[PDB]
Amino acid sequence: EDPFFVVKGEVQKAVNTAQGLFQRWTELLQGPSAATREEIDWTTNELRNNLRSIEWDLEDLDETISIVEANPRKFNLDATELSIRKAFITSTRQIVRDMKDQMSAS
Repeated sequence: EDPFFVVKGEVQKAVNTAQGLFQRWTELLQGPSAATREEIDWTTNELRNNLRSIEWDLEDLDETISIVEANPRKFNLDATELSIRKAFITSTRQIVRDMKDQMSAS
């Protein structure tokens, strides 16, 4: 019943959908022979919505950990577990970054 895992679940699902939108976005980069202007607009829009949503959730998770980080045991949470949680944020942010970087590079 730890809120962390609920948000983590939501973030992972969002990431999964972003993977699909990214793949499609990539295909649309082929030009007018494989994409209409509306397809690129909506596809870009939804992809961006998902990435933004992911970053805000991660932001929330970071801020939460920042609080407990000082006194782990007080909340019945081990420092190792906190390390692992921070790692999920890092790994997720990397996936997001790579997608945003390529979109910016295109």
